[PDB]
Amino acid sequence: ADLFSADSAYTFVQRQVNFGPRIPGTAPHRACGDWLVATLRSFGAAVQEQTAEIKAHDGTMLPMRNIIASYRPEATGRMLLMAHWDTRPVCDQDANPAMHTETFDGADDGGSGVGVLLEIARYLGQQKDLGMGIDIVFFDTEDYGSYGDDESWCLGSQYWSRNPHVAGYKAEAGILLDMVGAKGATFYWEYFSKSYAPGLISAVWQTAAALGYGNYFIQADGGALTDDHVPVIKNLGIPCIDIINYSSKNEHGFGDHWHTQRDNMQIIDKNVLDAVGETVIRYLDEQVK
Ligand SMILES: [Zn+2]
Repeated sequence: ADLFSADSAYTFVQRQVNFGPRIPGTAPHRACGDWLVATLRSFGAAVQEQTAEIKAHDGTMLPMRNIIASYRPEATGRMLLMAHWDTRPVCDQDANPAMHTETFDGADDGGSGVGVLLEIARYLGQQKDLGMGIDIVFFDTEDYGSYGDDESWCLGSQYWSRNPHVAGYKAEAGILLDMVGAKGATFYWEYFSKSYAPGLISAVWQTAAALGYGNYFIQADGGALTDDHVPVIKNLGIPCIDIINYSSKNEHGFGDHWHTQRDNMQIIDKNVLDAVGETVIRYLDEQVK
């Protein structure tokens, strides 16, 4: 475990939570994005913002704000990293049905992904020369949908996959982190990831294995999850995988903190942040020399 600092990654999750819920349209969301952008620029990334007015399933007009951060943007060969940074406006799945109208921190559901990819970004800023381009993409408005309407989620990755920030954008492989910080998390093979990126899924999970993270990266089928990686595979043709906390043996599949007031800084395990983080950076190290 040489290249990735989980303490830094953990602090990055605390800092996002500090603004308050990153609910599209609200002030914290505005502030967090500025700080996201500033922070990425401070790590040497060329940071581009893609904003659009998008209407949600229930007619709310959201100020979508996708954040694209680039290293070596001239390079034709590119590695893609993804995470959603918005917070769902409600803990719809709280054990107490009175909480269903109220907000939660989303430290894992949103925070964790940005936090790891923030700490990767910093590591990138200290690389004298790089052989591939790297795009880190923070999608917005992934968690605003409703449950009976599967294409009301991932609106940010929808918009971006149909209208990338570069004409003919392409990347060799995509990695999406979603809820990678909860204590005791289980990362199984997401079906679409396994289907469209078999070499990618194996290469990552074998890296984890070699690094001794097989208590976290389980080499076995998980779920068929609609996530930000799916639109990217359909519309951009990029083979993507989703490192996401899901188990077929959970009450909700996701961990019990999901869309729950318990999704907060108290649920985050630095060791789980380290496993995902140190795996992805290591896989990224050999793939860009
Ligand atoms: Zn969510």
